Amino acid sequence: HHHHHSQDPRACLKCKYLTNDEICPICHSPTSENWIGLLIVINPEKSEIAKKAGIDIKGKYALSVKE
Amino acid sequence: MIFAVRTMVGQEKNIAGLMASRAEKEQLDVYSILASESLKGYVLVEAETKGDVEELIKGMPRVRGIVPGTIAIEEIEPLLTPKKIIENIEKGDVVEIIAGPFKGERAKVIRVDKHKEEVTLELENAAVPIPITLPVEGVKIVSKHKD
Ligand SMILES: [Fe+3]
Ligand SMILES: [Fe+3]
Ligand SMILES: [Zn+2]
Repeated sequence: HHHHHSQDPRACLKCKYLTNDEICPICHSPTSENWIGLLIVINPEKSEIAKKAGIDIKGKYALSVKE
Repeated sequence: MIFAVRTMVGQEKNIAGLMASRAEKEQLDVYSILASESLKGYVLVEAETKGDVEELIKGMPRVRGIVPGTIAIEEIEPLLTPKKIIENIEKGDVVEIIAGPFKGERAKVIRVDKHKEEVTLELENAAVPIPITLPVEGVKIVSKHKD
């Protein structure tokens, strides 16, 4: 077994953007390793899912994050 | 339009990633991909047409077809606010006791009981000289096991 949890991405506490960084490259708030769900926004201006999620920047996002 | 695509269970996030890179590479009209832990074995793909999704998944391993019809935006809204973040506690994980007299005490998980939904904990506090057993829900993950 090689689960390698440290290699999984963290999620921005403010905007939920996925990244390996301690702080969010988008909004610079702290990230957390405590998140669930995945929304990949490819085209924010055409995605009504992204509109409903309040996401206007393309990228991978957690559905929720806590810390 | 939004469609539900069947996938292997536990591979939803990975297929969503592969879908995302394929969509960008081939310039398909695919606008978002949603993998909810409330929809195990399913990935939701938002696209202009069904043909875009058919093209997207063609020859893709661990994918078994598109669900008939569409998924309306009303069914997706609740998925955007997930509930009950049920962590997966494992042997080797470092945890912290949430409530009670040992609130805030940290421990290594030495054993996990699925049948009873319990975990056995080697506490960092040497004052308690024995591993104690608690329900999973009385504990939160501090750090994941290393392998
Ligand atoms: Fe390893
Ligand atoms: Fe693990
Ligand atoms: Zn952010």
